[PDB]
Amino acid sequence: CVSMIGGSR
Amino acid sequence: CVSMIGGSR
Amino acid sequence: CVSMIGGSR
Amino acid sequence: CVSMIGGSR
Amino acid sequence: QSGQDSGLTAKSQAQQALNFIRYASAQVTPPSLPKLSAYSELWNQATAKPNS
Amino acid sequence: QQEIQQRTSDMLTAATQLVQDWKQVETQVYTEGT
Amino acid sequence: ILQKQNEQLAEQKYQQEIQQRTSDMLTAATQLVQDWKQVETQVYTEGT
Amino acid sequence: QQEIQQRTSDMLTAATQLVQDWKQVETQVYTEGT
Amino acid sequence: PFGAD
Amino acid sequence: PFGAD
Amino acid sequence: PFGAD
Amino acid sequence: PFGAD
Amino acid sequence: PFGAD
Amino acid sequence: EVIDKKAFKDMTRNLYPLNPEQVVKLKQIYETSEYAKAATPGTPPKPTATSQFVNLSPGSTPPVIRLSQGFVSSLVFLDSTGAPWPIAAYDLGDPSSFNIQWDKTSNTLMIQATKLYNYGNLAVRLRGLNTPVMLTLIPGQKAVDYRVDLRVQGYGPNA
Amino acid sequence: RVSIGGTVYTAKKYDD
Amino acid sequence: RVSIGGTVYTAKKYDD
Amino acid sequence: RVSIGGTVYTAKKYDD
Amino acid sequence: RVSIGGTVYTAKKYDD
Amino acid sequence: VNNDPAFSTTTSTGNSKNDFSAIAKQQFGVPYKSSGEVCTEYQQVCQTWG
Amino acid sequence: RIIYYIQAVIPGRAWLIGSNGSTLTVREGSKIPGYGMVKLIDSLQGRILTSSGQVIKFSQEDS
Amino acid sequence: RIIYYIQAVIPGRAWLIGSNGSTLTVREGSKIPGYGMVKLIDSLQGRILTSSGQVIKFSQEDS
Amino acid sequence: CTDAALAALEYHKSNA
Amino acid sequence: CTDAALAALEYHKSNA
Amino acid sequence: CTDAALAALEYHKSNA
Repeated sequence: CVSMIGGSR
Repeated sequence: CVSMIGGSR
Repeated sequence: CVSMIGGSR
Repeated sequence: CVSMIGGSR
Repeated sequence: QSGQDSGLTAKSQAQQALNFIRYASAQVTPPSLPKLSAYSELWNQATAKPNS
Repeated sequence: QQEIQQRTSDMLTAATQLVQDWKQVETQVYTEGT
Repeated sequence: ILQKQNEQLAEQKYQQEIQQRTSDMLTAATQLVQDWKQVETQVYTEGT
Repeated sequence: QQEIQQRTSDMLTAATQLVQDWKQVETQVYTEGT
Repeated sequence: PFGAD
Repeated sequence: PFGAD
Repeated sequence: PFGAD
Repeated sequence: PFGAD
Repeated sequence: PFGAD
Repeated sequence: EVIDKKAFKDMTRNLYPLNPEQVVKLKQIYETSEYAKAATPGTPPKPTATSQFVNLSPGSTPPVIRLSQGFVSSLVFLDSTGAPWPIAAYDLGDPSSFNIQWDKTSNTLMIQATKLYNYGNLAVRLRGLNTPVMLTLIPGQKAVDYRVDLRVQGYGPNA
Repeated sequence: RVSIGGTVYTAKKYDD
Repeated sequence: RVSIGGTVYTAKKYDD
Repeated sequence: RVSIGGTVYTAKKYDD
Repeated sequence: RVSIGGTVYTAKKYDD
Repeated sequence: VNNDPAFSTTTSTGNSKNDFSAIAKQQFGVPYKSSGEVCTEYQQVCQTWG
Repeated sequence: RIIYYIQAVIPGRAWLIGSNGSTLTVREGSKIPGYGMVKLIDSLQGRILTSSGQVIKFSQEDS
Repeated sequence: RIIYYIQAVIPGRAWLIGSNGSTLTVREGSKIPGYGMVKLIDSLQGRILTSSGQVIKFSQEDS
Repeated sequence: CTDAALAALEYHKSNA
Repeated sequence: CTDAALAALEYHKSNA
Repeated sequence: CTDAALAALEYHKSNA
């Protein structure tokens, strides 16, 4: 599910 | 990770 | 490193 | 280094 | 043969034939090639990379 | 304030040609021997 | 007075930036979705 | 005061001719024997 | 974008 | 750009 | 441009 | 421009 | 759109 | 006569306005810019030449190939004894992502990725197999398969 | 200096 | 005098 | 961060 | 007279 | 002079559909009465800009 | 020990050649036998720094 | 000792020929037997300064 | 040179 | 001549 | 004559 390219730390 | 040509003393 | 054509006394 | 045509007495 | 001087002339029968075939071909009147100035602006206009 | 948007203009008039040279991927060539 | 009016112009300003970013997003999003609907047919090669 | 810039213009029109005159490199010829 | 790349 | 080039 | 040319 | 030419 | 996907 | 002097100094400032110092520093600015240009961000994937065993039993998973943008991955097909297994034919899914060429007799297919990491799949009907060999191509991984020696489960015309 | 995450984290001042 | 990185450092005055 | 259905749920603040 | 360093160096006055 | 697109010597491929006119991307504006409507005629008092 | 020299280097991977003829390729973090673990790859200086404090350079006879 | 003379020199590398006929190419930092460690490349003067104070020039019969 | 780079990389690791 | 070059290269290798 | 030539020569040789 997790689209981690749109990551925010 | 480091782009050293993006480097500055 | 030195471009001595860019030299000057 | 000396260009004699560039001479002036 | 030494025909008229200072012009397109035939020195021989073969040269008379050659002169005539040039003549009927209208090779003495070549088509008009474009101008310097006009074609030139159109050139630098056409071959210029657009949007820059 | 205007120096900023002129800055950004010249940024994009560089960045668009960088991006277009990066989509360029040239196909391999083949040479078969005699 | 002058301060009041340029404050009001600034207040009115802060409504169209969203719509211009929205238009830029039309240019971006349609191009992505057009990229995405593209399917390219599989190619077959028969050996010698 | 006009003399200096008219001078620069004429000497530069000359100098462009000279630099073009040196930039030329006339390729050598090869002549075979009989 | 994470830092353990 | 580094000084140990 | 040096004087030991 | 010499004189011993 | 559910959370059990 | 000094008009000659300042006129000449001014023109040497105009026709050759790039000083010898300026020509070289513009040079250096050039290579720094186009080096940071050409410099691939992150580490590049490691170039490896590997070897996989291709199992075609039901339930087995298709073998994988790591590829990269503009680099050649050479897939050579061998049977159980490791002898060459020529290709009957091949079928690339989405060749808009992938360009494979193949000299029409050999047992090698050589593949370039055309868009960076979008992955696809490939069918390769070999000579003696009723069963085609199906291979999953993923580009942009942390390794690039310069070659892989895939050992098909069967026996080829070379024993 | 910029990383591959896109967030630009930079060193401040260091000489050698 | 300029190095390859683009940064310019120069000597002050030196005669030979 | 965004799911596949369309709804957007996002973690607040964390670091590693 | 001019040198090949690019800077003009001349004598003052000399005859013979 | 900076507001006119024809004077933008830069070959800008930006938003060409939002310019106010062919001669200005952004309008200067018009006089506006104190209440806040178009001050077409001087007879009604014109105070602000819009 | 076995001394290696740089064979080539770009941002990220660096290919190095040892005295035994072995050729390897490395990234930001990798295990080099004896050399430990590489801390930095200075491609424009042709320099590799690893945890053991020593520095990998291009060979004197090929740089 | 063995005497070399410059057979070519440009900004950076300098190609040097010896009295034994050996050919070498050097940079700013290069170990040169006898002379030691190269200090600078002077391509327009045809000059090479090395750490031992010795100055390497174009051969007198070659300049 | 290298000290700026190592401080940068440790700052990048510290702030993910 | 060479004095300027040496001072310059020292100033370059001293300032990163 | 050549006095001017050698004077300019030594003037160029003395000034780097």
